[PDB]
Amino acid sequence: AQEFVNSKIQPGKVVVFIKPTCPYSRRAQEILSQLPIKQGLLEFVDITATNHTNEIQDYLQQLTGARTVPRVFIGKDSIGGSSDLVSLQQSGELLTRLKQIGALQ
Ligand SMILES: N[C@@H](CCC(=O)N[C@@H](CS)C(=O)NCC(=O)O)C(=O)O
Repeated sequence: AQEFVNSKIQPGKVVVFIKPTCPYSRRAQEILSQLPIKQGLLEFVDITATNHTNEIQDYLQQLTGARTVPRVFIGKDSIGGSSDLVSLQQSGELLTRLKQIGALQ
């Protein structure tokens, strides 16, 4: 799983890796769902509807370090899992990461 995630994560683009089954990944879908992100800039990547599930997480691991669900990526910069994203949203550092790249409206 190399060109898989690398082809989706790009500067000024938000992408979330989830597993439709664990409520934590859903939390990431629930929050960023309320974020005024540009057009098709925000997405939700179900590493299950593509097979090689372990290959992507195995890649998320080497790409970032943790293989937990979810796995968000503001631009090519990873922010962490779900508990990581929220910590940033309430802190406001999140929208900032979106601002420096212009991922928001
Ligand atoms: N709370 C974690 C995410 C929670 C999570 O994803 N836990 C389980 C699924 S809910 C996990 O990732 N398991 C990885 C596996 O099953 O291999 C974080 O924010 O990093």
